Amino acid sequence: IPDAMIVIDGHGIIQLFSTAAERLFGWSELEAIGQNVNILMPEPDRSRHDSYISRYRTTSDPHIIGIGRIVTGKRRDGTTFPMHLSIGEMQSGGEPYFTGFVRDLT
Amino acid sequence: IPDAMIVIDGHGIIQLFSTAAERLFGWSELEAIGQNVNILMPEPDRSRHDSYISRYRTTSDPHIIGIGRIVTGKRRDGTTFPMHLSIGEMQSGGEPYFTGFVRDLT
Amino acid sequence: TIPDAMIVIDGHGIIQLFSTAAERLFGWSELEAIGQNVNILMPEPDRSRHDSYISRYRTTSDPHIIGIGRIVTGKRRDGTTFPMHLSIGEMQSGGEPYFTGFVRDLT
Amino acid sequence: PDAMIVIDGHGIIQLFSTAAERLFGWSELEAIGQNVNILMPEPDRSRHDSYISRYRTTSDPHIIGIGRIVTGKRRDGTTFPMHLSIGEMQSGGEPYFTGFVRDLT
Ligand code: HEM
Ligand code: HEM
Ligand code: HEM
Ligand code: HEM
Ligand SMILES: [Cl-]
Ligand SMILES: [Cl-]
Ligand code: NA
Repeated sequence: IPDAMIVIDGHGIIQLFSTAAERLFGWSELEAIGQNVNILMPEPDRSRHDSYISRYRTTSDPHIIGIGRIVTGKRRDGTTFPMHLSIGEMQSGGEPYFTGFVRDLT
Repeated sequence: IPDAMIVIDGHGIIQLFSTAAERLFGWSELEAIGQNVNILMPEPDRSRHDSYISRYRTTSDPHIIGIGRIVTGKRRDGTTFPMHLSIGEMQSGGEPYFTGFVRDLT
Repeated sequence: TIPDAMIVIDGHGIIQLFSTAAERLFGWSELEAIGQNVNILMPEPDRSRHDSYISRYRTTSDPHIIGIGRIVTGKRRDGTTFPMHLSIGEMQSGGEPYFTGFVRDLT
Repeated sequence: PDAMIVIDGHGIIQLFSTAAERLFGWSELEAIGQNVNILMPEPDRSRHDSYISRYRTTSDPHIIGIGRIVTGKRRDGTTFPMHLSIGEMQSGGEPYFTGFVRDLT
């Protein structure tokens, strides 16, 4: 049943990668944790994603947080697929984390 | 940064339940989803938790969101344990969800 | 009456207890506040001097705020400040002094 | 984390810490507004009001600043040994008493 869930820290590093995220993206949770979230997308988003997070931390002007967007994901096997993305922010131990929920559109 | 994560909707219904949550509380994600998150807690919190959610949706005045709190959790086998909670708020598909990080303090 | 935001420190300003209402007011959970100096809860230069306030009190026994209370400026985890009324008590446990603080948010 | 209770100076519970709830079995909301004498067996239970009143008149302490091992009572009625430390503080010209409870079990 459930959609894929990914948590990142304030610098884009994967901290949690749900069971449905493993099935969808192909990475095991252990492989995904400690990698930049930018591994889960094609170019050009892959190269720009660090700047997207940094721009948000500086300005607190959201573009997908609380808004959602249809984007293209990339699996461990290199294939791409359309997906809808919802993102949230929270604080834990005084530091920011971002929660993403991924609906596989295919 | 704890590995146990739970996501609820705006009525306290479990939407996602991470593998570490499963081990800690003793409920599988498949069983957990669709149940109120209050199954994971002892009284008196159990019977009041819906009112805490509704109160927050009314006031927007967090008691735990962005602050954190040590509370008592209850496992499926009825045993209780100290845990720290970090809760965040997010929106997906136009509705609120709450993201909870659970740190077992046993 | 008395406030529900209560803080207990030892004789060196280290937080020992941090009540639920104090967590909400200051934005720190007890897990992180306990073991830190109470001076984390105040702006400068009070923060840098608060240890001296306590230690000089323990040597002189001349109270300023104890038993009287005072409106002071507090500071939250997120760095925002706010006026607050502070009531302080002193007690002994196991031959060591502790101080009990009750905080009223005046925002 | 240790059990703390604050009374007014008729013995009514004002604050009841999380460790206090775990120890005595009363929720904070239940405890607040009850006389602290609920937390002890007889004969102390029936006499505790007089002890506070006697302190307020005489200012002669017996446990304040001194401490004592006494017997406490849980909500479920069971008794247990505990060490108590008590302090006084004022606000509004009215005393409040702060109690720290060590469960000796
Ligand atoms: C895997 C496919 C993903 C793609 C293609 C993607 C793409 C993008 C894009 C295009 C933006 C900038 C939006 C704009 O400027 O219009 C952005 C921002 C951001 N993304 Fe992602 N992202 C993906 C996954 C994630 C995940 C899983 C998370 C968190 C777990 C995340 C966190 C963020 C954050 C925190 C921002 C800054 C906040 C904002 O601008 O609203 N991203 N992303
Ligand atoms: C399982 C053990 C849990 C316990 C004992 C518990 C207890 C509480 C308490 C006591 C409050 C109110 C604070 C107060 O009135 O002083 C509260 C509020 C709330 N809880 Fe929980 N909770 C638990 C788990 C969760 C989880 C896992 C989530 C979300 C995934 C959650 C979501 C919320 C929300 C949204 C509020 C209101 C927001 C706020 O006041 O900051 N709870 N909870
Ligand atoms: C967080 C905001 C606080 C501020 C801005 C603050 C400020 C001060 C100041 C300015 C003094 C010296 C008073 C003077 O000499 O005129 C003082 C003394 C003192 N404070 Fe604090 N304080 C704070 C919190 C606390 C808390 C929560 C406690 C105890 C739980 C505490 C315990 C003491 C003690 C024991 C003294 C010396 C006793 C006395 O002067 O009567 N303080 N504080
Ligand atoms: C729950 C178990 C408790 C027991 C068995 C107990 C027992 C006693 C006894 C025997 C005395 C008289 C001392 C004497 O005459 O030698 C006394 C006095 C007193 N108690 Fe308690 N007490 C308990 C809890 C508390 C708590 C939790 C507080 C405050 C938060 C408190 C506040 C006082 C005060 C203010 C006095 C008078 C002050 C003094 O004589 O030092 N008591 N108590
Ligand atoms: Cl003592
Ligand atoms: Cl002792
Ligand atoms: Na009550």
